[PDB]
Amino acid sequence: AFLFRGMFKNLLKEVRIYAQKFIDRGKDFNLELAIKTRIISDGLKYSLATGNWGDQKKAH
Amino acid sequence: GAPSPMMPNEARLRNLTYSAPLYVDITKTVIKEGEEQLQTQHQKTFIGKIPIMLRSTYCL
Amino acid sequence: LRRNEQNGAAAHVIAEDVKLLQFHVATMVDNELPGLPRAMQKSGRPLK
DNA sequence: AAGCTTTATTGAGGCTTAAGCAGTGGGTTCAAGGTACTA
DNA sequence: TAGTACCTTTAAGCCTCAATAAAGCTT
RNA sequence: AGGGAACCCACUA
Repeated sequence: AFLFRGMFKNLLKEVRIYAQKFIDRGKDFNLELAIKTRIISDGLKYSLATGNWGDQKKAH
Repeated sequence: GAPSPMMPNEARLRNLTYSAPLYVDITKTVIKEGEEQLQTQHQKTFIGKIPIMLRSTYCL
Repeated sequence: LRRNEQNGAAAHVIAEDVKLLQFHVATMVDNELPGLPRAMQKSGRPLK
């Protein structure tokens, strides 16, 4: 759950970044295409595979 | 692209990650100046794969 | 830095590029200076 | 006169450097996704 | 118009500040 | 007739 809080926060961050980039252009966004499903997937997979409990860029 | 029920032994042999898909509901409401709201239902959007602990409730 | 000197630029730009050159030389010699970022690669592992 | 002013001691804060030897073995990730642009 | 190549943990030392005090300069 | 590095973990005396 400690992992998943950060990764769901990053999912919502990338959804807001995508949708912000697609409303500054005055368009509509595809929400099913807005979700970066690999944030939760490879984040959980990385932390369970390596054992480092965090993100890839903060291994130390 | 066809989903099949992955057994843990097949995950061990084929070097797969024994993970289950996570689906969430998002309701999109659009508020526009001088306009009403529209509530659109994206039911069960994929947002990632949760690794499953063996012999837990959502193990096979 | 040499290009920004020959294609002459601001003193602020040259100051920042001298600062980056100083950081790069110093981290090529020592990558453990406190109060300073580590010279990490794109993957995040610090350089030796 | 008693005030003024200058060069040698103290006390606390900041920086730096160190933290056993020799072996196996495995596991992961490095090197990664947007792009700007063509024949 | 689809597609491929490129852009970006603590423990002991040393050093260096602020703060003082006889002692000579100037009332 | 011999093309890996780094880190992590577990272990041995």
